[PDB]
Amino acid sequence: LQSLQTYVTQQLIRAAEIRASANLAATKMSECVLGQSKRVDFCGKGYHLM
Amino acid sequence: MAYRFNGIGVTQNVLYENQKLIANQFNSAIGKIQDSLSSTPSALGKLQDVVNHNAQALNTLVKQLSSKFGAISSVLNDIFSRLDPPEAEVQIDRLITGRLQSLQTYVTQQLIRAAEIRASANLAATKMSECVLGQSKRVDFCGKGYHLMSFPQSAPHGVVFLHVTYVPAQEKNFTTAPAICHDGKAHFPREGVFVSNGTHWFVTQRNFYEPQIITTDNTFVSGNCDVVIGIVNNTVYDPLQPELDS
Amino acid sequence: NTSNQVAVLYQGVNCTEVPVAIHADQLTPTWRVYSTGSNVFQTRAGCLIGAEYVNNSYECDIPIGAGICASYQTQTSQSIIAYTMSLGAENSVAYSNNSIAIPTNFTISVTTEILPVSMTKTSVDCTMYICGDSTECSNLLLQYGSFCTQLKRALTGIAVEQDKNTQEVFAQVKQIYKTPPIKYFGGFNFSQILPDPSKPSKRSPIEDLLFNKVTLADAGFIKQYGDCLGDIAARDLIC
Amino acid sequence: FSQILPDPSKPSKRSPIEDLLFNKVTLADAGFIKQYGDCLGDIAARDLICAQKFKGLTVLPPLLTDEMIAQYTSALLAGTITSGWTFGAGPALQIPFPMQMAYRFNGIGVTQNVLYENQKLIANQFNSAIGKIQDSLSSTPSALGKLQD
Amino acid sequence: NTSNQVAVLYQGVNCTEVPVAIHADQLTPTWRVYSTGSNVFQTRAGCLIGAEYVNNSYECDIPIGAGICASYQTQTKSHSQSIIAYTMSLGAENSVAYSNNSIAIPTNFTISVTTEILPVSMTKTSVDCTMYICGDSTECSN
Amino acid sequence: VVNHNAQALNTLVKQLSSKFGAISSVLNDIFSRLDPPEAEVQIDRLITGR
Ligand SMILES: *[C@@H]1O[C@H](CO)[C@@H](O[C@@H]2O[C@H](CO)[C@@H](O)[C@H](O)[C@H]2NC(C)=O)[C@H](O)[C@H]1NC(C)=O
Ligand SMILES: *[C@@H]1O[C@H](CO)[C@@H](O[C@@H]2O[C@H](CO)[C@@H](O)[C@H](O)[C@H]2NC(C)=O)[C@H](O)[C@H]1NC(C)=O
Ligand SMILES: *[C@@H]1O[C@H](CO)[C@@H](O[C@@H]2O[C@H](CO)[C@@H](O)[C@H](O)[C@H]2NC(C)=O)[C@H](O)[C@H]1NC(C)=O
Ligand SMILES: *[C@@H]1O[C@H](CO)[C@@H](O[C@@H]2O[C@H](CO)[C@@H](O)[C@H](O)[C@H]2NC(C)=O)[C@H](O)[C@H]1NC(C)=O
Ligand SMILES: *[C@@H]1O[C@H](CO)[C@@H](O)[C@H](O)[C@H]1NC(C)=O
Ligand SMILES: *[C@@H]1O[C@H](CO)[C@@H](O)[C@H](O)[C@H]1NC(C)=O
Ligand SMILES: *[C@@H]1O[C@H](CO)[C@@H](O)[C@H](O)[C@H]1NC(C)=O
Ligand SMILES: *[C@@H]1O[C@H](CO)[C@@H](O)[C@H](O)[C@H]1NC(C)=O
Ligand SMILES: *[C@@H]1O[C@H](CO)[C@@H](O)[C@H](O)[C@H]1NC(C)=O
Ligand SMILES: *[C@@H]1O[C@H](CO)[C@@H](O)[C@H](O)[C@H]1NC(C)=O
Ligand SMILES: *[C@@H]1O[C@H](CO)[C@@H](O)[C@H](O)[C@H]1NC(C)=O
Ligand SMILES: *[C@@H]1O[C@H](CO)[C@@H](O)[C@H](O)[C@H]1NC(C)=O
Ligand SMILES: *[C@@H]1O[C@H](CO)[C@@H](O)[C@H](O)[C@H]1NC(C)=O
Ligand SMILES: *[C@@H]1O[C@H](CO)[C@@H](O)[C@H](O)[C@H]1NC(C)=O
Repeated sequence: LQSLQTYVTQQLIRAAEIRASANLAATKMSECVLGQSKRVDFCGKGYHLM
Repeated sequence: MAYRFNGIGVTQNVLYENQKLIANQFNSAIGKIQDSLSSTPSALGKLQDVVNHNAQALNTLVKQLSSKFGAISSVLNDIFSRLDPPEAEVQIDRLITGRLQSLQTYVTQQLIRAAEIRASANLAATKMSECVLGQSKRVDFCGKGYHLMSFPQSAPHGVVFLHVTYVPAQEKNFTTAPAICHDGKAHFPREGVFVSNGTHWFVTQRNFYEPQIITTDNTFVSGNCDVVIGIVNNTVYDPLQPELDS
Repeated sequence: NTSNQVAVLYQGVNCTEVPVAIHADQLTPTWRVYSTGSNVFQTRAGCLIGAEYVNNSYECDIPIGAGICASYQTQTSQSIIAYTMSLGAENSVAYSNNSIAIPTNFTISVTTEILPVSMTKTSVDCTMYICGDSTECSNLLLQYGSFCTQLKRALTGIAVEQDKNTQEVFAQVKQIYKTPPIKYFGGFNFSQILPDPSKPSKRSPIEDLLFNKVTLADAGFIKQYGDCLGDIAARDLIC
Repeated sequence: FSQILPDPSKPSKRSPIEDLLFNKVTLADAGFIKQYGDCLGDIAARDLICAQKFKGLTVLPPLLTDEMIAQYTSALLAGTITSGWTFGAGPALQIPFPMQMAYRFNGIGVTQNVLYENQKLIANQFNSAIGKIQDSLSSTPSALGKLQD
Repeated sequence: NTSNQVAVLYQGVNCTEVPVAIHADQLTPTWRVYSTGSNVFQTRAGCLIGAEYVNNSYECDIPIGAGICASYQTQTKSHSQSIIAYTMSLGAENSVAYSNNSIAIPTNFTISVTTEILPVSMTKTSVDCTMYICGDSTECSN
Repeated sequence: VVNHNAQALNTLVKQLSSKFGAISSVLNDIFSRLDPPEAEVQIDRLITGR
């Protein structure tokens, strides 16, 4: 029983991190595509075109 | 309202000529929110679950109390009254270890859930600070389409935002050219693009049809009529000519 | 609450093997009709029994796997249906060398978004939950160390952060303003969001409609001792 | 733009760069699932993918298959190349490419008269960059470390 | 570092049974006389003993629940500094006279500087299992 | 950040003093007093507790 529970706990933590990345990617889909962005070096290096 | 429009490309003169047709549309749009909220039973689901979890796990913990954990009985008084010390400690240790281990699971799950809610609240704080106390050009960050204004409202353990947005509706075809040619020189438009209905040529804004007559007061000069591709010859008007003929 | 039909999915098995299960055979699940097949389907996730396949595509409601969804609609007087997902409506764009398109008239819309901001606070008592007013249980418990010393801190962390969240979200302005006594604004109409003086409480119609659409848990704590002794002898979960 | 648009000749409508991206990354096994009758015979290629299925640990296929992912992601490239950014708000509006690029330069404080004066110079540069990127994804496999972990 | 007086809070009680809320009639006389309720106050979160209720308003220091707070003051009496509890106040009440044909414009400006602080990393640590679990006993090693 | 962790490192030392219901906290006394056949009934509690 113990050797099961520990495993589950680890999974939960990892889940959070992955979401913390995916929720970032969505924003980069809707601010550096579908439009131009003036935030400095948010996408690429130097000024941004496409 | 005019200054709000000015930030997304629409010229200041549009609003002052269409005031009533905007006021009525805004009132009609506000009038639908009650029905929109009342239509779907899952309008507030994102809040409801937040309660249910914390109103459920606790219950399970109480139901946890019935396990005997490999002892001979569940209630604690029976072990004390029915048996003798030299092994009663051996009997008790199982129950104490089981319950002390059970409580930690609840503690850890509460930590993780609070850790998630902290991030959600931080995102809500950014939305409140950026999209009701100014204006944002980040596309799709606040609402769908372009952004004008927002209004907040409170609710049990949460907030609801109302966003106001501006959307073009009806569109028309046109034939265009990149630059214009005259007397060996080439003219470019300061803002907007050249639009021709098949008979003449005009300039216009990028988001609302409003023709004007081409002059030297809204274009400028660069290069020469040789390099650009697709250029078309035409005429150019000068405002000082009909005034200097006197 | 609506119907009584069911469908079964066997996970990741070639359901030619499924007929092995037999009602009279030594086995706990021994259902008859779903073991055999009158209309069966095969998916990369397993085998589906009880469903009827249809080629017409709809925006699907409940998921199964491998891009297959099930739904309940009046086909022919009605039975459950499974189908492949529909990506969405399609269009086309008339690209050209020297053609443009521009708008001529505008419309205004309003949209709604919802966000949670905090969670309910809680507290536990270490000794009562583990001994239940036993006498020497406390003596036997005092030896094991300091779990009861640190659980309280672990919970107090959340109990103190849950108020910092709300204090930070709603306090971006210091002063307190108020609307002018006259509600004229050149044509618009804000009577649905401003607070209503006639209500005995300082609230607004949208907030009032919101408050009654969520079932908050029991609370009030005005008086608690001896409540479940009298007319609440039918014990409620809270006490 | 022939190096990032789908090729109808390919069996499953995958862009050439996507083939290199899939083949560089290695999965746990050639197939996502090992069905009940697949592992009856102890072929040497049978790894831990199905040996642990006897202990109640299972994996499940995801909801959206890769083909639907490709169909979604081709739509964005189709939209951006032919309509600019305006299709992220309402009805789509067509507009020729060069004026879109002119708008892009005007966005960052360079008067558009530059673009129309050097158009043929820009293309010969741009096409050189894309053709390089493939080599940059074949020199070393250290670029895609994260997707392995 | 300042004084010695304290205040006691009982949670979720009609403390009209304060001798019964805690069976102090079997405890020390000091808690017995602190249970007499010299001057009690009632809040939605319970009741408070050892402080006086005031009709003023201030921003508060020590949170207590249900929008009440408590602090330590000296100006209430002639000198005899004591603990008080009061309802928290949000801030100054101000209004702007709206009018449909008049605006305001600034004439003079100023420059300010402000500070922000952020943690970037925590310290690094490591633990050994075998040495800590028993500490040099071969029987544990087995 | 400097404070909390330090405290979280001190308490782990103090838990080394609790007896966990065994005969004695010191690990050498059990092997210097009891016999090999029966010390295993006691060592298990300490091992699990730590
Ligand atoms: C844009 O189109 C709208 C239609 O959405 C038109 O609004 C008309 O407004 C008048 C006065 O309120 C109504 O009597 C008409 O019935 C509306 N038209 C329709 C089709 O219902 C109008 O052509 C344009 N309005 C603006 C503000 O640009
Ligand atoms: C104006 O342009 C639009 C968009 O380019 C045209 O809309 C479609 O154009 C395609 C061209 O292949 C036709 O097949 C469709 O029938 C058109 N309509 C729709 C609803 O898709 C439009 O035809 C052009 N002209 C007008 C008067 O709108
Ligand atoms: C502002 O709008 C609200 C709602 O659209 C108006 O209030 C409604 O007025 C109608 C009369 O036409 C009544 O039948 C409803 O019962 C009212 N509802 C509510 C919630 O008040 C209000 O009259 C409008 N204000 C102005 C100045 O026109
Ligand atoms: C704007 O306000 C500043 C205050 O910081 C004024 O600056 C002071 O002006 C007085 C009046 O001559 C001087 O004696 C001070 O030395 C100035 N500096 C400071 C730091 O006080 C400034 O004059 C104001 N603007 C105008 C146009 O008068
Ligand atoms: C183009 O607009 C001019 C404006 O005066 C008008 O005279 C002409 O008839 C229009 N031609 C077409 C084809 O719309
Ligand atoms: C446009 O007019 C100019 C006269 O300045 C002429 O040189 C040029 O060839 C003309 N172009 C076309 C396409 O007729
Ligand atoms: C259950 O179904 C009946 C009729 O089909 C309906 O009136 C009722 O509202 C349904 N239950 C709920 C909770 O909606
Ligand atoms: C499943 O069984 C059918 C026969 O019923 C057979 O034709 C097919 O190849 C089998 N597939 C797998 C993956 O076992
Ligand atoms: C659905 O399409 C398949 C493939 O064309 C066909 O065999 C089947 O008969 C269709 N379903 C119906 C109900 O016609
Ligand atoms: C667009 O112009 C190019 C050359 O500039 C030509 O090859 C192509 O056929 C033209 N297409 C249309 C639709 O005019
Ligand atoms: C307990 O306090 C509440 C506070 O409002 C009061 O209404 C109630 O009457 C009190 N109970 C008793 C038994 O006095
Ligand atoms: C304090 O306020 C309460 C509530 O209005 C009032 O009953 C009481 O008389 C006030 N005390 C003084 C000294 O004014
Ligand atoms: C300017 O007008 C506001 C009302 O709009 C008023 O409160 C203020 O006192 C006026 N300024 C001065 C210097 O009186
Ligand atoms: C400004 O408000 C006054 C007060 O109601 C009103 O009489 C006047 O008509 C308003 N101005 C305009 C332009 O409507």
